[PDB]
Amino acid sequence: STYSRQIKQVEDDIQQLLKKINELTGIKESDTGLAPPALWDLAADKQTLQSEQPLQVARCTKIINADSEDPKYIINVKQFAKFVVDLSDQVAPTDIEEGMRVGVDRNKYQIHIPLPPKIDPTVTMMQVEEKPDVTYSDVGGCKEQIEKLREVVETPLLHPERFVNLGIEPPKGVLLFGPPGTGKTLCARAVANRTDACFIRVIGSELVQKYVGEGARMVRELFEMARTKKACLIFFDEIDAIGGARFDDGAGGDNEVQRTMLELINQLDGFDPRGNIKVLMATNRPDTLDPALMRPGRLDRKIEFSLPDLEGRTHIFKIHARSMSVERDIRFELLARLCPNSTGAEIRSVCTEAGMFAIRARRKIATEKDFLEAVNKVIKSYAKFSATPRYMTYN
Amino acid sequence: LDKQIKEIKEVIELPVKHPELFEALGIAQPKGVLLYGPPGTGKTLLARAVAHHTDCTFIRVSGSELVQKFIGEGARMVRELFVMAREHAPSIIFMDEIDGDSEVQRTMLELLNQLDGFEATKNIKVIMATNRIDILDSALLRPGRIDRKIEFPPPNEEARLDILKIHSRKMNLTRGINLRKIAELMPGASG
Amino acid sequence: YDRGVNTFSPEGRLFQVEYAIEAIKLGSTAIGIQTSEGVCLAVEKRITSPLMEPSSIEKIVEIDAHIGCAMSGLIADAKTLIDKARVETQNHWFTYNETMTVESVTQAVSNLALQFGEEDADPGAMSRPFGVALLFGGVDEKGPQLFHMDPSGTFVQCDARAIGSASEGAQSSLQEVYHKSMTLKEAIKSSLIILKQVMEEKLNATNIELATVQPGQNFHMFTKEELEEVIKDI
Amino acid sequence: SYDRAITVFSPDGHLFQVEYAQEAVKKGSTAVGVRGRDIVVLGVEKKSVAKLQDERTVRKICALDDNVCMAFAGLTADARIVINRARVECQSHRLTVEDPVTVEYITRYIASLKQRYTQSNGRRPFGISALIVGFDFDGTPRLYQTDPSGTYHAWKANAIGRGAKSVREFLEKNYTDEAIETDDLTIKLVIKALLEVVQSGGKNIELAVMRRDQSLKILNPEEIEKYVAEIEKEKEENE
Amino acid sequence: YEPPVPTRVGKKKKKTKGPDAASKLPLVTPHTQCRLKLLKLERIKDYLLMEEEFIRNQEQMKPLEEKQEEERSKVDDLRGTPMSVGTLEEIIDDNHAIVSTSVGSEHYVSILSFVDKDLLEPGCSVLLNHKVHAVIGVLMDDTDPLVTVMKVEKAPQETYADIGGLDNQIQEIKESVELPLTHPEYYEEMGIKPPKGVILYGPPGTGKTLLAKAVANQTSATFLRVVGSELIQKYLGDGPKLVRELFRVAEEHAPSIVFIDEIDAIGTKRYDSNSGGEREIQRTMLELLNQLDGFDSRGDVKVIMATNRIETLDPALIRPGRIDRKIEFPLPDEKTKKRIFQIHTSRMTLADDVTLDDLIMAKDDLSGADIKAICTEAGLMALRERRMKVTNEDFKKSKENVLYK
Ligand SMILES: Nc1ncnc2c1ncn2[C@@H]1O[C@H](COP(=O)(O)OP(=O)(O)OP(=O)(O)O)[C@@H](O)[C@H]1O
Ligand SMILES: Nc1ncnc2c1ncn2[C@@H]1O[C@H](COP(=O)(O)OP(=O)(O)OP(=O)(O)O)[C@@H](O)[C@H]1O
Ligand SMILES: Nc1ncnc2c1ncn2[C@@H]1O[C@H](COP(=O)(O)OP(=O)(O)O)[C@@H](O)[C@H]1O
Ligand SMILES: [Mg+2]
Ligand SMILES: [Mg+2]
Ligand SMILES: [Mg+2]
Repeated sequence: STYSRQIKQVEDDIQQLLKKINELTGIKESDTGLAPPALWDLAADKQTLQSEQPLQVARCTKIINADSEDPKYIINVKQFAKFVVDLSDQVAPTDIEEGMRVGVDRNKYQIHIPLPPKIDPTVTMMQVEEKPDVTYSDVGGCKEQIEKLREVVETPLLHPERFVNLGIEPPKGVLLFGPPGTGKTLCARAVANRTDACFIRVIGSELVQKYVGEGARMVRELFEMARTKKACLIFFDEIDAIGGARFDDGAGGDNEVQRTMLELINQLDGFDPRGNIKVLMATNRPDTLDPALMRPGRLDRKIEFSLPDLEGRTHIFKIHARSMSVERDIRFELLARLCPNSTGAEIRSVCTEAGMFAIRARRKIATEKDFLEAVNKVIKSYAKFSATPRYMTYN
Repeated sequence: LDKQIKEIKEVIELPVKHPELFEALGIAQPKGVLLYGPPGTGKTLLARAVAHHTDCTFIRVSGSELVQKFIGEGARMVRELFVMAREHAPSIIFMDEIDGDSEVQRTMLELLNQLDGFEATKNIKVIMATNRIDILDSALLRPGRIDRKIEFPPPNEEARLDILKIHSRKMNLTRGINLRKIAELMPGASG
Repeated sequence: YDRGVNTFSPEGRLFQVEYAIEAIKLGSTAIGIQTSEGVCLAVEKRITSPLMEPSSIEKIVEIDAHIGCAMSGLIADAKTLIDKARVETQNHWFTYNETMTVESVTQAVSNLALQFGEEDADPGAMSRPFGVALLFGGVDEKGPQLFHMDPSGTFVQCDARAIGSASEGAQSSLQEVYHKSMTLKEAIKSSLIILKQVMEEKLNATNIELATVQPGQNFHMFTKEELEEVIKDI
Repeated sequence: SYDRAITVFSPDGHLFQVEYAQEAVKKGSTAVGVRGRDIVVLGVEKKSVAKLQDERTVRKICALDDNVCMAFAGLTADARIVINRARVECQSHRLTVEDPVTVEYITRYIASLKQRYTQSNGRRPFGISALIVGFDFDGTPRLYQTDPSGTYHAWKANAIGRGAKSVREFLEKNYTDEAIETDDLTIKLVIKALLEVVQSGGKNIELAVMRRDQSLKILNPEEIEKYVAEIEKEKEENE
Repeated sequence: YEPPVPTRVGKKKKKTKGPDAASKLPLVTPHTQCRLKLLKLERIKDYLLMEEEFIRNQEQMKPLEEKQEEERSKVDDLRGTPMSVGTLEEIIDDNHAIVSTSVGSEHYVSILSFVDKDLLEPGCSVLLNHKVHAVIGVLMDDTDPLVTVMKVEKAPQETYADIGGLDNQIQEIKESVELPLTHPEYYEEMGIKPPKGVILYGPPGTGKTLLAKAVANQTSATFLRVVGSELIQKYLGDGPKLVRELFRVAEEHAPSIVFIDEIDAIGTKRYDSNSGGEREIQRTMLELLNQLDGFDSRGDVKVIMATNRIETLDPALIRPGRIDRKIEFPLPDEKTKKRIFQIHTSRMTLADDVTLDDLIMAKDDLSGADIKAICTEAGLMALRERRMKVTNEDFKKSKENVLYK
């Protein structure tokens, strides 16, 4: 307390200093999206505002007299107008093709720069940019499943040399199916963490849209954007939202959604080659999927995430009880035997609830009795709401 | 509807004008009223009358997509109207069920759930008008949801005379019209 | 549901038969060992409350004086199978004046399994498989014999078979300890060692059952004093 | 005839109809049975006691025979069928073996009857659990409990119904040889067990007793109220 | 020609939002007023004196054109007026992007240096120069009307003390929505993440919404309340879109508690306004499956669900990992009924002839809602008769109104 008076004097002087420092340094405000003044190259911006002129985005439609020395280009300037223009002197004639987006000026509308194809911002955000914090070491009881998943979606990209030499075309699709909590998305999250190619996450509910032809359109732009990369991965979590089997119920039952599935089926295996995309589908209801989608060439590998066995459940218990402050003699083999048909999600809850019984008792170490009570609360007491009994019939 | 006027007054007028009466009594102020009866019995007439007499803004929520631009450009959930209701407090939010499941009764639940304890501003009452009370969802019929249910029976011989007297005042009537006989000539009729 | 009881999976599995097999993993662990000196049957009672009398939990059943059965899974379902076994036996004795072979007794009980149906069945016919695995053990002309039965009606002679919740763990331990030429005392001791390691509780003379069928001797239920003698070692 | 498999195996290996029947037991009134030295005791919570209800007709404690009686917990209509079926077999056993039925035998038959309804076409399982008490021919007190699956066990003291878990926890801690030394102490143990879930008190307690070489005796409310005062009196001196 | 190659990794904005910016002063430890804290604070003060002297010297000999007020005054000149509000379509390069004006016309413009490049994502609202349409700022999007509706601005006045009889129910909900925030050390020392989700189920009027009101009263996290019937939309895909947007707002306001009250109403109620039938509801359900436990990493978002019909829910929705705890809310017993009656009559002025014991057995299946409705109506009877004291006759006439008719 003898320094309480001296603390506030230097604290207030400090707070006055930051307020003083920010006065000369600047960076106050940001509501208009202003960068800190240390990054202001105002000399270049003034030149940029003059030397670099703005360019209107237009789409080339038809090239007239491409063979001759006077090739005229018809452009569609979005909602503005249509113009027959010629190329600029700084762009090669072979760099502009019909149907591609171009940048045109506001005076003579001459094409100045070819542009990337238009892609829905929603589809762009569907690509993964921060890899998840899940590795293959966090998945227990899925050894054989994981090798099959890696050798299709991870190995060919990592070491492509061992497939071209033998004339091998690796499978370009994997379907992960199993009851909820079995680890379908967990293994996919492990794939994204390890993969170095582009990973796109698609949820089947994201492909359901208000207007007619959107879900097919978003699939088209999804694969169009995936094809602009040397290697790509598309994850379709809960494909059964749009992957349901086609049917005719008199009325237009699920006609629009079926078209979205048909477009996805067309991109996977149609007239045109798909590219270097390896798709990954996860669903807890594989019985509802369309037969054409469940066909090799679209879903070549069908990896089943069945309920873990005794060895697998013991492995999952160790994974989730790795960081627990457990006792010395916790019989995890016994715990795995007390939940015969239990998902890995239940085992995680058992581990979490086991520490909850100890935290409730103000104990810093969870005994084996807490895990025994956790199994009764999770595996037994919560067995009324278990999704396993109904979903094993679907898988 | 003298009995109905008194019933709706203690539920919509007293909480707005005199919140201290309920605080002294130790009861929560009413927030949901249900007016049920045959069509044309005056449910909308009374609900509008209270809002006119207590200076409470009267908002009719028909669920029409024509008025959706005024409620808000979002239009995803019906509680977006609460922004306009708070700005005009005290407010009376009225939905009439013309009579799938009833959207008016669905809107009742969404508005009543917000008004339970999740609404900060007070003096926002809500009313439903329905033809029958036995068709209501069990969620609305649950005690504590609707604070008072007011019945609007078809006018009897004396009430029909009062209604006949009210509307005939807007006409050039010859002296000596026996409106009592005319009321007797309309058994089981609405207002 | 839409599915009937007699429905085949796309993999050729009878759905109700496989589901009844999963019921055994919820039952108590039973260990049976076949030895030239006799057949030993061990099972855990799984006491769930101190007030419950352990004597009432009969999971080893005298089928006859020369054959005994250990049960795991749904105990209530095994009563029908046990009663038929105790009726089929003493029916062979009535007609042939001899003790039925252990294989024949297991075969007769096995025929009861899969005799379940929904339509075109007798009023007394069963509706679902028997979710209990049986471990028949006894002595006959072929000497001591141990047979394992499953809800699928598949019976097979086993040198040392463990059924129940810890069947996977106990069977692996059984293979590490079983040799063809050993004594019954080792078989009893080894079964108790394996059981003690797999039980949730602590092994004592009141939460387990031990049965032996020796040649010459009859089916014998191990008492508490007899159980304490072998438990006191391990 | 209706020949349909009501009870079938779930993919996990569970008989859901059996489990659902056990859930109906957990909705019934709490029945408590304590097996003493020379007396066996059945205590049943009377749920809600309407003053206009004839307490004689609504009785969860019924006598299958002169030496065996049981208290149930679950669907009242389902139990009466089991009681009548057991009562008929009590007389059939008596005419054949010329000896009153043992507590094992009537418990075994009821449990076997329960299991038959979990494996028969067109029949749903019985949704009741029974607390069978009585005396054998050698005078040994016996208490048995059956569940809708068809399993039966002998218990020193057990509870079935909505408050079974709490009472059985209470019975695990208080059931000692001293606590069953006399008939009065055995009676008080049931009331202490019943009062753990019964809220109002002795008004919602229906207690019936059976002594060796004696018929089932239903305790009058004044006798129960007399006992409740003793536990209340004994509570003060222990504080 | 070759396509421009961006130097920034990815096309999304920086995840961090609303930081201390340049004022991220270090966490000096300990907080106790002792010498080394004074010593630590002095070092912070010293470097500021060094920083203050250095910055002043540079600006002193900086050209008159290059000044802190001059450069900011210049920045307005480059921005100009008015500042057109557009939409970012694609980030071609670090200083180049495609933007679209409100008229639907796209322009390939240059992003100026002074714009916060870390705030730029496709679909964001950008500020463009009126003449050259160059990106000259990012408009902080105002709070959406949908954001305001979910957010409970004022905490409800119902506390845990106003809940009677739900001791175990209150305790379980605290360890999943209250204890992890107030005392996160208990979980960290134990090595377990808190229980992920919680659902409150039971008969109507048992206190499911009341416990959430108590939770919202004593929480430091943002509380978002959504009724399950609000997730049924009039158009295809907006159901999944609303669920996706609801959990996006929760992620922005982290830590947050999302209360999906009456979750079963999404399926147990069928409306003709919902264009897609049960199939669109299933797609909405699958979207909610992804949000509760899916591919996307979840921040400090706690989910509370309430339903009086838990048997009608999809079991995959309430599976562990999504909803870890299933708290049951039983009908009140004798002890709880008396507590609820004392809770709702505490502010009342009861008469000497009114006994709560008789009112306990008004009905066998009596819930907390019935008890509160009995009291509220009983007071209304006294208000009709112009009285402040509630009599037994007032309560007697109360039971025949709420419980019967
Ligand atoms: N094999 C496993 N090993 C370790 N943890 C597992 C395993 N399987 C599941 N889990 C745990 O259970 C959780 C369940 O989520 P997960 O994404 O794996 O489910 P899912 O199989 O995709 O289910 P759903 O069909 O409902 O989408 C995981 O987040 C993880 O913590
Ligand atoms: N256990 C209780 N203790 C105190 N008050 C209670 C209790 N249960 C209910 N209440 C009162 O009942 C009122 C209405 O009930 P509430 O809104 O909590 O119902 P609920 O259990 O969420 O059911 P539902 O949404 O299915 O109708 C609450 O505002 C509260 O005052
Ligand atoms: N009791 C009444 N007294 C006077 N006018 C009435 C009465 N009931 C109905 N009306 C007349 O009927 C018209 C419409 O009635 P309305 O209140 O819309 O019926 P509802 O109650 O079914 O909504 C009103 O313009 C009103 O003048
Ligand atoms: Mg998943
Ligand atoms: Mg009308
Ligand atoms: Mg509610």
